[PDB]
Amino acid sequence: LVKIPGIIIAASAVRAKATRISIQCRSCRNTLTNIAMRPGLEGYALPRK
Amino acid sequence: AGTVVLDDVELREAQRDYLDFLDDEEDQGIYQSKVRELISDNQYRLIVNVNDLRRKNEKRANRLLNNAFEELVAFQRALKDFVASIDATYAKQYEEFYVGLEGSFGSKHVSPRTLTSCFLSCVVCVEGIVTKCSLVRPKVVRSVHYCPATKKTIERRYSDLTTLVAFPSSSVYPTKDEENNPLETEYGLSVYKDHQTITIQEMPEKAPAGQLPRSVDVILDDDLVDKAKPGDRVQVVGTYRCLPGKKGGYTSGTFRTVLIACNVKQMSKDAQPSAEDIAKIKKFSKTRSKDIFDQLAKSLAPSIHGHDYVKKAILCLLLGGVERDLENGSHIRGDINILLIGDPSVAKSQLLRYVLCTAPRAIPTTGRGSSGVGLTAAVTTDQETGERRLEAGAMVLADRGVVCIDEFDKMSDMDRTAIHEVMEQGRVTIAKAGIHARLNARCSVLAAANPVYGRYDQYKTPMENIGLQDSLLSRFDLLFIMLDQMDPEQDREISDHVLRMHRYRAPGEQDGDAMPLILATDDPNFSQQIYEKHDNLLHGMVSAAFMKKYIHVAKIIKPVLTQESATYIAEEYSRLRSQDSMSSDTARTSPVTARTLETLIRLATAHAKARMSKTVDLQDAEEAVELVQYAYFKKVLE
Amino acid sequence: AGTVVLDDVELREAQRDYLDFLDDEEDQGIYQSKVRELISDNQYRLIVNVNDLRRKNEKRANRLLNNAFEELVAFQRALKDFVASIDATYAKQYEEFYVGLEGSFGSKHVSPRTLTSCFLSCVVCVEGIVTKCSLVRPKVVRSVHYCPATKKTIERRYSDLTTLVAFPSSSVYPTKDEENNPLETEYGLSVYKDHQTITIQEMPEKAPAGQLPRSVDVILDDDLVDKAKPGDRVQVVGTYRCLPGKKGGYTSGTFRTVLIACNVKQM
Amino acid sequence: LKDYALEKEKVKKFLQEFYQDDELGKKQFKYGNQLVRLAHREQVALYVDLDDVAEDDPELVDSICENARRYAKLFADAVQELLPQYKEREVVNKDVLDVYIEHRLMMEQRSRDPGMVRSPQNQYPAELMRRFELYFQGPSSNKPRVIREVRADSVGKLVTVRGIVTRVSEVKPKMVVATYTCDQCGAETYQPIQSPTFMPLIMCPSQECQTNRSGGRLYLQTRGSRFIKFQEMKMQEHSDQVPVGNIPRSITVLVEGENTRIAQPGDHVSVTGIFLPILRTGFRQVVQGLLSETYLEAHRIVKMNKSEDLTREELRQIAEEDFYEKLAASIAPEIYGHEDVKKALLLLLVGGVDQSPMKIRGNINICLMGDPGVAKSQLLSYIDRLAPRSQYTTGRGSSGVGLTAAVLRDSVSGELTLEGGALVLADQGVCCIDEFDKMAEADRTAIHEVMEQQTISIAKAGILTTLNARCSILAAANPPAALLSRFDLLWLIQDRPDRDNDLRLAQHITYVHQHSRQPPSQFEPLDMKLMRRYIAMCREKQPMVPESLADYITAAYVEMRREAWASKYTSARTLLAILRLSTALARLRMVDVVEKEDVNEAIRLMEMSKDSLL
DNA sequence: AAAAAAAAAAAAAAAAAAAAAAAATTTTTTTTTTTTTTTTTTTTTTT
Ligand SMILES: Nc1ncnc2c1ncn2[C@@H]1O[C@H](COP(=O)(O)OP(=O)(O)O)[C@@H](O)[C@H]1O
Ligand SMILES: Nc1ncnc2c1ncn2[C@@H]1O[C@H](COP(=O)(O)OP(=O)(O)O)[C@@H](O)[C@H]1O
Ligand SMILES: [Mg+2]
Ligand SMILES: [Mg+2]
Ligand SMILES: [Zn+2]
Ligand SMILES: [Zn+2]
Repeated sequence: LVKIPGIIIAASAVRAKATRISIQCRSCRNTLTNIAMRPGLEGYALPRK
Repeated sequence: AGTVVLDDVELREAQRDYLDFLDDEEDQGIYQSKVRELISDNQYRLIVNVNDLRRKNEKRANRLLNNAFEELVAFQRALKDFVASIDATYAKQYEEFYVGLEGSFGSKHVSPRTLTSCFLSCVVCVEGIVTKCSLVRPKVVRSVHYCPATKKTIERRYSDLTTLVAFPSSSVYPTKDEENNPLETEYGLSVYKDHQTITIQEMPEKAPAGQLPRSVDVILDDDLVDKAKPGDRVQVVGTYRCLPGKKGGYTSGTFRTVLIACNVKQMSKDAQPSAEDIAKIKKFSKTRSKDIFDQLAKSLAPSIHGHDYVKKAILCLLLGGVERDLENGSHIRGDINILLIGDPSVAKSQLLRYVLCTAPRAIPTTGRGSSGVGLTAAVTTDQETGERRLEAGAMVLADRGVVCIDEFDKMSDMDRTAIHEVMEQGRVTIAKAGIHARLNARCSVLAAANPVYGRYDQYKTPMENIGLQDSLLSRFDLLFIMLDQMDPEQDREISDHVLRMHRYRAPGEQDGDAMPLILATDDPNFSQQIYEKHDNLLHGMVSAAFMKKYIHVAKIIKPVLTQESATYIAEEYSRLRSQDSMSSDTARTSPVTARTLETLIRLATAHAKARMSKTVDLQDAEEAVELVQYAYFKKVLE
Repeated sequence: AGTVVLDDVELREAQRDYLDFLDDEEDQGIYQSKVRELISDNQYRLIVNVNDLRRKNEKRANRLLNNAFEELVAFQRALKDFVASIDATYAKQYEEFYVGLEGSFGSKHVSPRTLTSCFLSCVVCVEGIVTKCSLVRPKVVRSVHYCPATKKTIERRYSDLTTLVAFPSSSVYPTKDEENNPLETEYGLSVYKDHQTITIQEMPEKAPAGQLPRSVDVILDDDLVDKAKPGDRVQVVGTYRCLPGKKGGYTSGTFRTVLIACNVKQM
Repeated sequence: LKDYALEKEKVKKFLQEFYQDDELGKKQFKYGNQLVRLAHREQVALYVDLDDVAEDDPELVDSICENARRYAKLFADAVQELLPQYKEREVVNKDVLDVYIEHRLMMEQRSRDPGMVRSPQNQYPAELMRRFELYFQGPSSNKPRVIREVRADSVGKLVTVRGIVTRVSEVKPKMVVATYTCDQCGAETYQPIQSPTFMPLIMCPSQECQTNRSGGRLYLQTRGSRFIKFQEMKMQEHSDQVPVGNIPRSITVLVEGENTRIAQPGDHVSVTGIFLPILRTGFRQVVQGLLSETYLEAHRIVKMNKSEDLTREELRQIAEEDFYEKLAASIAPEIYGHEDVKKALLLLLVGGVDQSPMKIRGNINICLMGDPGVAKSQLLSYIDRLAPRSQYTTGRGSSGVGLTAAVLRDSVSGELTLEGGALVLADQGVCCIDEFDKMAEADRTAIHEVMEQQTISIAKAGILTTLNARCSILAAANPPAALLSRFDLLWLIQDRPDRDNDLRLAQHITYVHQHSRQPPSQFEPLDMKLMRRYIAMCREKQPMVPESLADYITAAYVEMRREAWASKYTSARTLLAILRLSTALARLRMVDVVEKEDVNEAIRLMEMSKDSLL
């Protein structure tokens, strides 16, 4: 945890980051609802099987 | 076959509630009448007032505004069922019917800056300015194929999975038969729907001054594709959703959000206008057919005292003349141009703002605030297709409207010359090598100029006091020199009027409070009595709304000059050209050409329209003659 | 959705010809009377005499014999339409009306020995003795599920892909809702079909002396499951087809064959 | 869902037994004769008239309109099957493709084995052996649509649209059927092209190569392959049919075969054709689904209005001594007076006669300098509408690259092509330059060069060329050596008040405002169509100056030059102007020899134009 | 008629031929968007 002073020289538009996702299989259509995404700049590797 | 749904309690309840809401015979009948109207007009979208839905059923309103997709599906199923009940033959023509919304959205009425994640899957109403408007592409929803080898015909159905998970099998376009025979797609039998994507930006005036704009992407499906163009102010109501990405074993949390518009409406709700009102207008026209024009003129700008002839001319402008499109394609303009050249503080700017507030399609331009390409059309390159595109300017937008040019005198000679074609023939001819275009701008110009030296020096001729050339002045059909007369009696009149207007207070709404410095309440620009009550503090007067409606109805009428008025106007024009028409010590404020005869004809036609005459009679001709006589001459003192 | 045929000329012609044949009212109403009799008896399988079919339309007879599945489906559609025309409620009661064949098969009449791969996808009338039988098992043709969490009721359908390409999607039994809500199957509401497998061996008094006997596997379904027991000299009229193998990746090219019986007869 | 074999038989019946009296009441079997010519290879394109089709089978026309591409193919196949039974003699092998077709047919007959069943992929593609094209002339019942109104509901439909051509590419070779030759088997592979692109084949499918299990690589050939002339134009909405506050919309028309080289930029074109999509593969689409661009596959392009492409009484009116005055009066009748300026504009329309003994232009340049509100812009606009090839420039809206050319990124391939501005589009036509005196100095220099050299020498950074702008200039301005030295005629129009003249003008204008037409006169003014026809008939009537006129013309020139010298500008340009104006008058009179009356009228026009300056 | 021997059968155990099941992220590409630079065009200032 860090506390720093600065000045904001830009601010991107507000976009939608998923906190939960529901992934459905193409073959059997079964779902894997409510997969907890990590917070911040980070991605998720979908299950392969 | 797969997992079909046998019975669904929530869907059944929703469809029953929506069908009940749509069936209105024990109730007033608004929506039964609306469905009948759309049947008659051959449409497949119904605009349902969220206020009415909330009034008849609060639960359905909350459900529709908080979970829109399936709720709108149920509503559209109910709509199709109701349309089938009214008439099944028409219901069979269209595969589906759509439910657009309107009315007031409490917290769902947001700007592109305020349209955040919290409104995902909800119905939202966003008002903004269009920036980008892609091409209308056809999107295939049902493709017909033919196999020449086996003579078979096939139909492939593609579901609208814009925001739902889509698998490749859904989107596989077939090309070969089961045994690899070639398939030919039959375009005449396949089904395509128009699709477009636009961008809505936070309105520049409503957005915070400091920060950069915020925009939202809007998908318009069939029936909503060419409703908006870049630069327009529009209200889009629809579902704010998330767009699926593409197949991939890795993903960032980021999602691309859009708005699937269910209805789009113009900000120019004032650009468009009951039997009670129609009969009221008829009786108003019939009763006092002679002084109606004068009454309208006096009531035009109630907050400005005097300026009787100026207000008459402004009324003539708002009415406009009658264009003459000849058998050979020749064009004679019908609009009317007024130049208020005046001393400081004589209410010319206030007249401009009045016309801005009143007239439909009124564009405010300033001297140096709208230069060249910003004032007329322009040509640019897409920068993506490397192709040239037109961009409408102030006057192209104001086509069939009015342009209020404040501080017209202080426009560059370049811009003033560029405006000549718009003034005369009402069009902008612009070309770059790639693209040449002839845009229509049949606008009427209302200019507010101050004379050279600041204040009109009455010792010098009007030609000298007006720092404009005769070629430019001839463009303005009416030219009014508005002096700040130093008469103590008129000063008393003006001071009394001003102080009364400053003392006026709103009826009941206000009791001593301060005017406030918007999303909380419905946006007025998009919101859905012959005489005023004779308040003594305002009068010591036709109603604004009735004046608007009457002017709208009288604009369409097309009076035709009668031989008597033609002879009178011709004789008066000959005299006006003659030298005797101006005595000694009187100077012409603008040279008299055939443009002034056209001015006379247009003013007489405007008067006849004010009276709904259907014929421009000697009364109208004499009024136009008198106004021209007042406007085109000035008495210079020594 | 998916591909849906609109103008299948062959299917339309087959349906028209089969309905014309089943009309029979001017042709001394033989098959009209047979349809009425099965309606009264509460049956949903019509036995058609291939000799009469050939006499009426030799083209249709040859097409049916040489192309079993397509022509049988067309014939069943025509039979269902005819049953609806005579009595609609019975047609709605019974989803699919089957057609079995009977009569003189010139070359298609064979034994388990002479039944070679030349008869695949054809109508064969094979004689023999039932060497063994299997228990009558129910295969779910339409399952119904109820979700306590949402009170929803879904219904999944499984097609008869016995001798057709089948994928995991078609043969997955739902056990959760889209939100991972456990389901409960309504056995009473579900639709099952009885299915049995028998083995027909060449009759010993007909087989060549001193050689081992030739067998064939036969599949019986609803209304034909218990038509025979081991040791029955039965005549099975059916469609000879190759049974699909399991999803592999390497195939040896060997295909088990079987006879989908459309009719079973005893002495 | 219909029987396409039956439809093919119906179209065959129509083509074989349709007839009309197009030739002086003589039943000639129009489409039978066209088929004869097609078989003889004396005709490439066949235009089927859906009006003719509906004359007997309206429902067939409806089916065609609902699904044109399918029925286009059906008609093409019907014509293909019909050609052999109409063939009467041997084709002369017009071109290399004809040689290839005959070779392929000969060797197919050689290796026929008629009874043997051939694999479907073992035949010549139909499009590979056509040498003809079939297009539809839209039915008269179908009302023309609007580019904005032609939407997804019209996909695959035969729509007819009208508009202005804002751009057109140059005829390029587009491959229809790629051909390949193998390095092992000596058999030709074919690949018909339907997509905008394609992947060239690698291995050969020939039976011999498959049998031998050889590598069988094959090479793409531009020789045996089939191409078709390909043009891509952009049509634009007419101004009169755009929404109130909207800019006109543009549609991409694709022209192929004999329809190319018909429409050039600026033309008013009515295009009948099929509205079709183009799949948008490649782009990472925002919205899932088979979204596709759109275009108009052209079938029948016609020129409209000024772009358009006689009776004994017509010849009588031409021969009438007053024909010149009639033509001068019929120009912009709603504008009162200005008879002499009308005559001058008629002469500008007709032109002189170009001579290349050092090439001297035969164009006439006229500059109307005048006081405000004297019909200058009205006459400019009337000429713009009248002249078959014309452009109009008002002020600085179309300035710089709007008058000259510019380099623009092409689309069919992607590169720097040259797009012509107003002057280029007016080439061999007329440019009406209103508000001349206010134009920028660079544009004025460009007009100066155009008025004498007929060129535009651009040497900017991205461009270095010399455009051809052989356009007459009709300029307008308000109040000069810089213009009087250059312009052929400089006409001053001052509105001096006068009771009688103003009264007559007011009566004229009031009658115009009343009846939306000019007041009746002794003779009915001629329509724009008839005027354009007569102007064009005059253009190709080059007369010559006899040796007799030399002395008279020289005397007139020296006299007028003495007048100019004495008074407080005459040059060789004055005599050139007299010559070209006299030649224009002779053209109007339909004579091959310039006469004394021609020179007299030229000098009278010059004298009155100069008198206007005083 | 009863005892012993022979064999005949039934059932259980065992070993291959064919078929069926299980296990499976990382590297490279391209598209968009955004910024920088050049030249032409337009605008403004001074004489
Ligand atoms: N005749 C008048 N009647 C009413 N108000 C007037 C009149 N003359 C001046 N005023 C007041 O003086 C102010 C002048 O402002 P404005 O009209 O914007 O400038 P200008 O009069 O120079 O166009 C206005 O607020 C207006 O209320
Ligand atoms: N001699 C005339 N006869 C008829 N109408 C005229 C005549 N002169 C001018 N007009 C009318 O007056 C208007 C002004 O003419 P216009 O040509 O626009 O002015 P400019 O000459 O400055 O371009 C036009 O609408 C035109 O119809
Ligand atoms: Mg002001
Ligand atoms: Mg002009
Ligand atoms: Zn799965
Ligand atoms: Zn080869």
